Amino acid sequence: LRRKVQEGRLRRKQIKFEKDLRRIWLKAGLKEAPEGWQTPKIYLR
Amino acid sequence: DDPPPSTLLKDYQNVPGIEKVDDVVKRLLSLEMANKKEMLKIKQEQFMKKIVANPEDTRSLEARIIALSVKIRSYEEHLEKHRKDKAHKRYLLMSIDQRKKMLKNLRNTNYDVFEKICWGLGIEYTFPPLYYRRAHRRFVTKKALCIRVFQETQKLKKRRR
Amino acid sequence: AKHLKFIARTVMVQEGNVESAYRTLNRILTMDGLIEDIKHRRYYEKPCRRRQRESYERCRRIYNMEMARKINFLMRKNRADPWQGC
Amino acid sequence: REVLQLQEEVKNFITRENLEARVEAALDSRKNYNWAITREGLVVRP
Amino acid sequence: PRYELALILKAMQRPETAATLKRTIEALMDRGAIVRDLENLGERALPYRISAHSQQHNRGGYFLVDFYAPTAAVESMVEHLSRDIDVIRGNIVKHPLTQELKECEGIV
Amino acid sequence: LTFQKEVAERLAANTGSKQRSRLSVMAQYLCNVRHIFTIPGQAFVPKPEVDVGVVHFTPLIQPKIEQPFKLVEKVVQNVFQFRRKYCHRGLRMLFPEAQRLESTGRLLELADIDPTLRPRQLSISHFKSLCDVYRKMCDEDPQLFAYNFREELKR
RNA sequence: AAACUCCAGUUGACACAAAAUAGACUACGAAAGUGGCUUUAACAUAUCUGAACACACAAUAGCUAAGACCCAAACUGGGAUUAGAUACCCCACUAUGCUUAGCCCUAAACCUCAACAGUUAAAUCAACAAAACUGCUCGCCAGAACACUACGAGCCACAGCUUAAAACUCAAA
Ligand SMILES: NC(=O)c1ccc[n+]([C@@H]2O[C@H](COP(=O)([O-])OP(=O)(O)OC[C@H]3O[C@@H](n4cnc5c(N)ncnc54)[C@H](O)[C@@H]3O)[C@@H](O)[C@H]2O)c1
Ligand SMILES: [K+]
Ligand SMILES: [Mg+2]
Ligand SMILES: [Mg+2]
Ligand SMILES: [Mg+2]
Ligand SMILES: [Mg+2]
Ligand SMILES: [Mg+2]
Ligand SMILES: [Mg+2]
Ligand SMILES: [Mg+2]
Ligand SMILES: [Mg+2]
Repeated sequence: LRRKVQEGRLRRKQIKFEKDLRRIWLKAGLKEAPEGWQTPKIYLR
Repeated sequence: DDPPPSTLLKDYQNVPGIEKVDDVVKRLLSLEMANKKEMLKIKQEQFMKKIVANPEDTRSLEARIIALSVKIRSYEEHLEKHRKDKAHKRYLLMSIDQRKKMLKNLRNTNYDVFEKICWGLGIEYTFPPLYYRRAHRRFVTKKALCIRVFQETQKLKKRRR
Repeated sequence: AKHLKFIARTVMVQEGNVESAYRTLNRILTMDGLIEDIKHRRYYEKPCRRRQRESYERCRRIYNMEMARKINFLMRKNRADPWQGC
Repeated sequence: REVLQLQEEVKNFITRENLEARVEAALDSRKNYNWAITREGLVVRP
Repeated sequence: PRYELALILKAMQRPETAATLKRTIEALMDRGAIVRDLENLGERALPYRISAHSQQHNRGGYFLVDFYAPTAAVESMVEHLSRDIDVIRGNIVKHPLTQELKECEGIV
Repeated sequence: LTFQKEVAERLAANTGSKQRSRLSVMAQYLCNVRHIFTIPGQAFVPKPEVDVGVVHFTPLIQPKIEQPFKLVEKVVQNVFQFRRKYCHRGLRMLFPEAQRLESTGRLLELADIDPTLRPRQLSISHFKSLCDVYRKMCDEDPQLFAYNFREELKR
């Protein structure tokens, strides 16, 4: 059960990381992400 | 480059009449028939003659830097073959740090000798980083994205103006 | 195995005294440390226990020799009282 | 002094020219490295 | 540096021993060595039975070769001594005369 | 029933738990097992140096593996003999050496089991799949179920 | 009792295992560690201090790939045993102990004494331990338990490691 909780937490961490990254380029004025940018999954092997 | 194996030992290079001896004696008194430490001594002597103003003064900071650089080269040569020698890896890393400290002192005190040492030994002096912190995955990815976002912002501003 | 036989740990019998030869061989093996080695090799002694045992034995020997030296040094005074009464 | 000692010593070294003669001479020779010590510290050669 | 080769050769007749000694010294010279001397310690019973090249030996001829060689030669020479079928056992050591006889003042 | 605390925990251990072992699978593929409460050793008149757990077993209407008991026992024992290793290292010990490498691969492919799964990370459905495939292999090989690798190592 | 009797004794051949005696020595290495023989490389720094995180190492156990397997041996079987036997004894045999290339990063990892420099005069000095102190620097600590925990963060680690709280409670510990 701790595996399910832990993997859900890792998913939420990845979502938070993506949200912050999006916040940055949205505030900078870019409507979309940098050309060719793709957020890597750093919290999953 | 190493000294040629035919070169005489440091202790048998000024003996009078050393050039009037048999070829066998020359071989016996050459680097070919000795261990690596005599070759390192010859390297140190060559560097001292090429670099320092007074080659006899082994007490100066430049002489110490030359000696430690020769030792560092020896450790690197050892570790090229002995890749799992942790003790010698530690010795190499400590020696590099000590040479950096001596180079910093030399730069602060005598800039001309510092330049001469850096040129002669092929050393590229580098300034230390200001902050020591882990570059974990999140920070690396975030910094990459920030650099990129700055680049498209610059492109967009150039297009605007 | 590769050595010559009947040289190591070999004793000759004198005038048919087999018991004396056997006891001499036992003494030789004891003072050469072979008996204690054989008896200690029957079961494995852990390195920490081995080190503790050797340290204890060495310090026991040193302490015993010092005590014996002290007793022997103080033995000289143990004689008849020269000032009996006073 | 060391250089001169080596210079005089090399005259007796084994070379490709004198290999066979020296080999035979060694075969017809014996050298003994054994000696014993006494309780008094005196060397007793064989 | 200065090295000493302790050679235990098979108990052979004089011509074969001479040939083996010549071959060994020639290998030393081919590896860059300068041979100083060759001492024959004699033929004697081995301290123990030695098995070499699918042959058992109880006797052997003991020889000493003093020489000067580059440090890289030693390893190579060892390999050669492993292949010579007439060598029971060859060992290269640093020459004991090079080792310095440090003097002491006695028991403290 | 009362057990020692560790035995009760192992009987009622979930996947991934430090106490997941043979007893966990064997009890939980047939019963609903609940470790209700633990009694400390001080409460027993001659006080033991261990705690005591109370475990309730309720037999399941539908057992989670429809295979003979001894087959499941052998499979679970061979899976858990190397508890910290990959599961395939234990599974290969079910087959003779000659067909060890090939049979383990066939078993893992037919059962659809990730070889890198450790014994403590195997659910009862993974054991169901492995037991079914092992039953098929035993039916197709009459001498397989009686193989003991230790006896083969005796020779 | 089981087991073996392709068993046992002498003799000969014969390791990828482990290194009597020396060692009653107290050495080398930053620590961990290091005690069969030979050889080659080789043991940083001529101020000192200087990091949970930077850079390099860390016994034993444990995990990936390959290999070796004498002996030992968690587990797994069998023999023998009270009256719920011996967990313990006997036999057989695994992981593992070994080598190669990578992980993991923990110890009563302890001299339970932080590094450098200095003193032996003072009242020596709570106690015990290991005589009592001084200068200077870094690290750390401010009642117990909650807690070598939860959450957050980092990690080739995935119920693992490092950092590390709060609430409720008590007059103690
Ligand atoms: N944080 C730095 O990068 C940094 C840089 C220069 C000097 N220092 C000095 O190191 C001392 C420790 O500072 P802190 O308490 O804030 O660090 P800290 O211990 O609280 O750790 C926070 C960060 O500082 C780094 N750090 C820790 N000790 C350091 C050191 N001696 N040198 C360089 N980096 C270090 C760590 O890697 C970590 O990333 C201070 O005296 C500070 O002046 C720190
Ligand atoms: K201790
Ligand atoms: Mg420092
Ligand atoms: Mg800090
Ligand atoms: Mg480790
Ligand atoms: Mg291991
Ligand atoms: Mg094994
Ligand atoms: Mg410190
Ligand atoms: Mg508190
Ligand atoms: Mg924790």
